[PDB]
Amino acid sequence: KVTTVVATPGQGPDRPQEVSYTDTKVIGNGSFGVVYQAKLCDSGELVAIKKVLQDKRFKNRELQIMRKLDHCNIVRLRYFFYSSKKDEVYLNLVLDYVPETVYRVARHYSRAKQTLPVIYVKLYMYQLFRSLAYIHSFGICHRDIKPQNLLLDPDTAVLKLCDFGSAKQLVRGEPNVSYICSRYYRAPELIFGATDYTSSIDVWSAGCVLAELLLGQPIFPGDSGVDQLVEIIKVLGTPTREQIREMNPNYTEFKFPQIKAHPWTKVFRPRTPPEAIALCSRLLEYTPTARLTPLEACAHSFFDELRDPNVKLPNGRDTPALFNFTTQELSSNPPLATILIPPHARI
Amino acid sequence: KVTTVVATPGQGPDRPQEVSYTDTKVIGNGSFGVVYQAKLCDSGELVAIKKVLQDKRFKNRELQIMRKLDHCNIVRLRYFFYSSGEKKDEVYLNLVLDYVPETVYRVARHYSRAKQTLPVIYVKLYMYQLFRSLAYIHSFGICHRDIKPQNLLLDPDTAVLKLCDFGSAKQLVRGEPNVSYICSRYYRAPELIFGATDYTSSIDVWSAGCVLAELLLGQPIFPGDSGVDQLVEIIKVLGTPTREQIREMNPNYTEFKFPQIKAHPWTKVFRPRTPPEAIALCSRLLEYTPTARLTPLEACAHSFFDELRDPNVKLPNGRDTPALFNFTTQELSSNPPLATILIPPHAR
Amino acid sequence: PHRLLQQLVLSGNLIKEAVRRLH
Amino acid sequence: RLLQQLVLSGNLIKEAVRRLHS
Ligand SMILES: O=c1[nH]cc(Br)c2sc(-c3ccncc3)cc12
Ligand SMILES: O=c1[nH]cc(Br)c2sc(-c3ccncc3)cc12
Repeated sequence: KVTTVVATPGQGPDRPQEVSYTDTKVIGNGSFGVVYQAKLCDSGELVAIKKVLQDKRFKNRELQIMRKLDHCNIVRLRYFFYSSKKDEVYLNLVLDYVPETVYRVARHYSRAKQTLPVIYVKLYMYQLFRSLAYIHSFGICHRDIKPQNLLLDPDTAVLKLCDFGSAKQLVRGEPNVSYICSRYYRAPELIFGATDYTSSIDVWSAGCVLAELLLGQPIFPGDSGVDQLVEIIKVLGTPTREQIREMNPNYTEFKFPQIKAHPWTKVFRPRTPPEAIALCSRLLEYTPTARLTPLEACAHSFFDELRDPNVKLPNGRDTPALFNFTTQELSSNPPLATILIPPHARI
Repeated sequence: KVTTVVATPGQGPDRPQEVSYTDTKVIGNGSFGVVYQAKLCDSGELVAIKKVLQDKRFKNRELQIMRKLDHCNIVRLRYFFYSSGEKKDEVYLNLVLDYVPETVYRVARHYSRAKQTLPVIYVKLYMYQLFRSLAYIHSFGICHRDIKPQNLLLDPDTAVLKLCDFGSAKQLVRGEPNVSYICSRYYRAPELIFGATDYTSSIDVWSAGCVLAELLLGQPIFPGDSGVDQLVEIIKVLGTPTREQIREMNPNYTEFKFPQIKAHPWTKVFRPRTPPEAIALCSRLLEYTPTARLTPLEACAHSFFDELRDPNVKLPNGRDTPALFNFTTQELSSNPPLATILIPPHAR
Repeated sequence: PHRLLQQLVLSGNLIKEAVRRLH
Repeated sequence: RLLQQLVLSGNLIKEAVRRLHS
């Protein structure tokens, strides 16, 4: 069937127009709603359509958030439209289709008993940090960073952050739910019940993604909420009283047995690039303010190879765009631009 | 007992001048000559007088290099003067340097004898200052050619480091051959062992890397019993080089076939409690490919040194850190964008 | 550990209990 | 003397590996 709807450009306009699409197939289904894949008639371009049930007397956070964003490492909202039980309204987010995920790529290497090539680890993580620098600059926190939410174009190695259904614009003083983020990637302050956390929970989750890419498996595979901390404590040891206060000021534990951190160099396999372990240690900190900012993470020595004029993908292809920074993306530390953008990148 | 000489100031006028000193005591001997300690009558300040046999009509390289240099991390030349033995044409050159009581070598050995690893804060501080002094000399095309712990002077109170012994130093000119048998064996870059004469100042960065590793291990990383054995020790860690790396080290050397050894993982070279940022830095210094090594300024900007950029940092002795961020434009010449990392907010 | 985690956070026993579960 | 000869003859690496496996 060819479906024709009236839809508003994501950016916008925003003046509604007719959009036609076909080859509709279900690719996802959960308690969030359904995701379809489809083909736009004018373009032949593939799209994913995320159908969600909407309270028609309230506004969608994910829509409002998605409308603000325009970045080469974020899934683009092309259109949105309303459907569809009688008085039931559905919101439909029309997104660019991206066929692979960092999850499925890493799992292929994992099942083959081998590690993802270092160059890809640099590429994917760097593009992830860029997307985070961008969304954080509006005060938006993603709140669900994990490999399944990192889309990959298998040929060009472009990464796009997706699934803003947990995302929120964080306002200081105004509390936020603590049971958030997938368990393996959940920052310790959340486990401790923090409601006054910051965007730096995304950096923790990005650290977990990094460590996972290095190990071939999740660094903190908790069987539950409490076990998630057990897992964290096996690597980082117990937090100090000053780290507890930094994570959640409203939490007090007067007596507990203190455990020393396990050395980072033993967490990872012997062959693991020391610079990856160095980066990881600056992301997986108990103290939220001690974690690197995404921009800081981008400027780290570990991504030096990406700033090299002669760099290439293992498939011979040139790497995707890495240096097209905007004032918005650089706003947390504008001077950094001269390190992030190498001499050979400038027009 | 006052000794008085006509000496020429190290920097500035060039107009000679009478200089008086007292309390002359021997602090060092060797084939190089002799170093004395002495006290300036004019201000009480302690000086080291390096006496070297020097043949006119010839330029002393060390002297000419030392006259160019004014830097907080380099031993300062206050005066120079010539003196004669008594055996006709027996002339000595005397370099009057600022006296500095300790060395990185003696501090490290103190910790090693007490069965302690040098505290990481001191490792950050010593190395940072070394790289800063390397960035400075390299900006004039000067290559030290003898970086090693015995050549890094230390004020134990302030933790100020000063590079000394420019007796192997040379202003490098691209195109002009330099001698290969240079540097102390343990700190000698692999391109030198491979006989290269077209090397650059990145040989000092290799040597710096050997000093880093030594501070982490409590002993030299590459302790060869000879020149050939020196490469063996390097191979035990780096493995054999690739054909491409060989060409980068010395393009006038070829070896068609040799048996491959693999690199030993960096995380196993050091003990488990070694900070991973330290290992990471090390792996970027101890590379076969000379151009692949960090520049001294890039080294200063490495995350291993972030603690030094924290407004709250203190020496274990309670004192503030020495001057770390007072970079001149000369110092930043090779790479201005790095000022963003190198000069922290609180120091502008 | 949902009601368990809640109890643990409210009672001030989280680290104590996590440490116990370590061994 | 010996290093010098191995450099010139192009036998350095070969000889170093051999010494390591002694
Ligand atoms: O936001 C989302 N929540 C759940 C699923 Br399942 C998917 S699948 C998807 C996608 C797939 C391919 N290209 C673009 C987006 C987005 C989302
Ligand atoms: O250049 C040098 N070659 C050999 C020795 Br031994 C020394 S000892 C020294 C020094 C000692 C204390 N303060 C300043 C300089 C310099 C030198």
